[PDB]
Amino acid sequence: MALNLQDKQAIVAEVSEVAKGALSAVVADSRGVTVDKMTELRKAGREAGVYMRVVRNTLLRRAVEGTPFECLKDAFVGPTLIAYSMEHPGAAARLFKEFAKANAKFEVKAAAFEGELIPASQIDRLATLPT
Amino acid sequence: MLQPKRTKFRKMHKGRNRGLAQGTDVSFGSFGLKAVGRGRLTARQIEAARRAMTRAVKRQGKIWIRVFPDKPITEKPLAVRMGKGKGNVEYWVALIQPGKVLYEMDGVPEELAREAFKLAAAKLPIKTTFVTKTVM
Amino acid sequence: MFTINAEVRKEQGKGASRRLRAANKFPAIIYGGKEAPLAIELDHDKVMNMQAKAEFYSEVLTIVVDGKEIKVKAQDVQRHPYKPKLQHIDFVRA
Amino acid sequence: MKVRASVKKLCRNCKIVKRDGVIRVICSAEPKHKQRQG
Amino acid sequence: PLAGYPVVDMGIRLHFGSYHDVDSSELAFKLAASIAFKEGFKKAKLVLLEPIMKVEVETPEENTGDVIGDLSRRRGMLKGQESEVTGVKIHAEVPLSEMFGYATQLRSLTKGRASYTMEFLKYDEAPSNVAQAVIEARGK
Amino acid sequence: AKKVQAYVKLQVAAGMANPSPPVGPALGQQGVNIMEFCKAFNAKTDSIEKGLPIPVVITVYADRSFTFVTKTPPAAVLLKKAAGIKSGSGKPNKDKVGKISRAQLQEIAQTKAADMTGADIEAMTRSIEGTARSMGLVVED
RNA sequence: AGCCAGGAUGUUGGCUUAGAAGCAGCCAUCAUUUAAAGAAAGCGUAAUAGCUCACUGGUCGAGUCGGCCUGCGCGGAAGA
Ligand SMILES: [Mg+2]
Ligand SMILES: [Mg+2]
Ligand SMILES: [Mg+2]
Ligand SMILES: [Mg+2]
Ligand SMILES: [Zn+2]
Repeated sequence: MALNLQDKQAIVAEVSEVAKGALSAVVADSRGVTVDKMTELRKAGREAGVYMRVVRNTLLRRAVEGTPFECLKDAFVGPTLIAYSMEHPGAAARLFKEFAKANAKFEVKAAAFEGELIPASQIDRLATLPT
Repeated sequence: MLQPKRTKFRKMHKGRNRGLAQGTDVSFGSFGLKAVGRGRLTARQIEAARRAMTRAVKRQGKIWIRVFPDKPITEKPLAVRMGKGKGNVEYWVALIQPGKVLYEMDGVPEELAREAFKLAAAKLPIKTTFVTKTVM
Repeated sequence: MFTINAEVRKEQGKGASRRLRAANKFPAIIYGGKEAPLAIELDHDKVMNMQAKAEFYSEVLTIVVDGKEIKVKAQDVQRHPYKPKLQHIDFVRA
Repeated sequence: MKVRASVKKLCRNCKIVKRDGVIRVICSAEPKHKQRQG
Repeated sequence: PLAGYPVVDMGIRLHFGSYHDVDSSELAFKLAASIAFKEGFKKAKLVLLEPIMKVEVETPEENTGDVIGDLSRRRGMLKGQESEVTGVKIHAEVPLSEMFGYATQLRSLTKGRASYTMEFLKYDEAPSNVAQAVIEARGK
Repeated sequence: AKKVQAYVKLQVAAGMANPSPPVGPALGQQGVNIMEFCKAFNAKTDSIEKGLPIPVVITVYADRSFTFVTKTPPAAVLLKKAAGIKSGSGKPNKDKVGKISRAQLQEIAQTKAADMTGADIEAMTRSIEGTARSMGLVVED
């Protein structure tokens, strides 16, 4: 029911959590299991939290309208099924790790765990300091 | 079959069926079956439509028959010449004019009432339409 | 608050009313109050699409006739017997 | 088929067609829903 | 007691009675026993158990649905699911008035490549209009 | 290889292992025999459902073996054992539909938080609570 | 409109509990697990399987979807 104002509000509400936390996620719709994917996504939500944006509104123009306030590189259309795993607890949280692991298992593909980050240029994960 | 319990006179003149109807409004129930056409409805037809509505809609709900036969129609026997008195009464008919509400119903959803009245109208000779109450 | 546009009728009678209803207008009247009744003609399709609502009959209506609005309320409505068409609407002032 | 004088879509898979002027009902679900004349 | 057929599970208990303690004729007491049994049945209004036997059928694993559907169109119940290496074994409970010529129907629906055996399991209630027909054919 | 691969709901809930004779012979699709009837459920079907409702997933595998993560303690078992009256739907509104109690819900939340969890352990706890209340009637709790 | 996918692991339902089957009868029961769970569609509905009521996300670039009133038409419409 993505009406004009309803879709505008939903895009803003989805961008709010993503901008408040770490990078979001994506789950294309190619292949899922009856319980292997259902329980896997259930555990992904349990670890990530109750505010992950599993819904998909990643149309090109919709993103250019709502998401494109800052970091316009994410405004590019994610032409596939989208499910975002919010990650409040630090950068690239356990939800991000779960998406990275499920990129090659328990789902069709995680879109390489593309996400969105404020730097938008550090291809490496949040491991800048070796220590 | 509907019929007057008692009648002042056995036979009645044929008369005409001119004019529009006076029972034009949905009064008792919520929905109603208005008449778009004109003609006679015998007690058999009225009763057949009543079976139709009652069986179509659930047993729940209230049905009013806004029309009563109260008109003795006669037929001469077969193989009988003309004259020799008027024919004896055979059936009773309610004269209908455009706008007369025949049946009303209440306690039922819109679509189920529409279906029941469609099934009822399939049993009647005249054109009929579906109407609902209106404020005032 | 429903607003209707009406024009004062020129001819009144059976034939004139039939001509109005064929011409897609229809007659109506505004009586009551301290002045004499006013016979008007109304746009039938607009009046129907407006009066389908139940609030048309409890709310106060404003009929703009020859430039001046009249605050009125629908007292009675003559409906066509077997068609969705209104034949006449009575308006008591205020 | 059915040549009834009143032909209706008897299920979701029926389609109304107007071949040769005649109004037919053609069904890709099961063949009993084939009708001939409007 | 009903329609010339026997009974199971009844248990009798002579609790009271009267007599004279000189000559309690057994033959004369048999009339009392018969009348007591008749009044007892009349007050019981008990019903009939048809003969339902257990049928065990081995069939290929392609006509399983067809054979159990036939057994279900028949007023019969099923018991136990099994899958043989070379087929499937179904078990069912069916009346005796019914399944007359069941072998030919089984062969028809399984290409004559299925077998069945019978062992006459304990009975069950069955609504049949013939139970009263057989007894009311002779009036009262 | 494939988990179960044949979901035939003609298997007894808890109770005796492989209760096919009561379950019915209208479920011959599954390859359940004397080998897979009590391969694991015989020794792992006492600490989960002891006289309490718990449907069991066979999890038969095409790798010439039967092995998988079996279902955790059932909600139909926990809420039934902690309610006393296991009644429910069928007579949901006209009579008792079994007791749905915060005690049973909390027991399920605390015990079944290992495997059978959805969007959270507490989420599956609320699942069991809904399964208890949705039967048609709930006790004061 | 057309082309890429999803419907359970509390749930043989707590069940007319010998289930009547994650879509017989059934009560009604989001069941958080959501691009979704209705405890109900053709399938096998007595059962999985693979298409899948529904519904959505993606694909593609301008009309789209249906109801009401009315004008003229079509079928219904076979005889010596
Ligand atoms: Mg005149
Ligand atoms: Mg015609
Ligand atoms: Mg013609
Ligand atoms: Mg002909
Ligand atoms: Zn069809």
